[PDB]
Amino acid sequence: DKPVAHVVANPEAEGQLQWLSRRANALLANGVELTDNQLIVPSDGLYLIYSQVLFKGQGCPSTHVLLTHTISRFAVSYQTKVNLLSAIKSPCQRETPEGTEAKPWYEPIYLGGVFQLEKGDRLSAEINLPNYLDFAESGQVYFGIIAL
Repeated sequence: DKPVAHVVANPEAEGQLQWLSRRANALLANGVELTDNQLIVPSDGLYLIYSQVLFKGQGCPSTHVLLTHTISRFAVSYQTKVNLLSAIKSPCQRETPEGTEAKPWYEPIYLGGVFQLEKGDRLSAEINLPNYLDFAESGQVYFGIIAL
């Protein structure tokens, strides 16, 4: 029936965001393809597209870190890549004051919305700092689409 996918990050693929369809509560059906880490839609139509990432770090260093998460559309007809959904997070305000012990921080980001796509359009869900991802628990990093 509906083109659909819900793929999850490979917890073994450290330092990258490699999507898997091949897990206990993942899905990829009805014409959606996972090719070169992108979700490929099988037909023109409206799609709900969504993704979550979770970042974890230890303490706050001198360089101010900004975490980004973006879902982008490579429109096959126009050979162009456009951002559909995006967000930014700052885990730290100032450096961990020296002498004080660094505590782990956690930052989730969720993105989701409805978009008109064309057959063969390629969707990517990417982050700027993949090593910062946390895969320690299932359900924390995912990427999905639903044809409406």
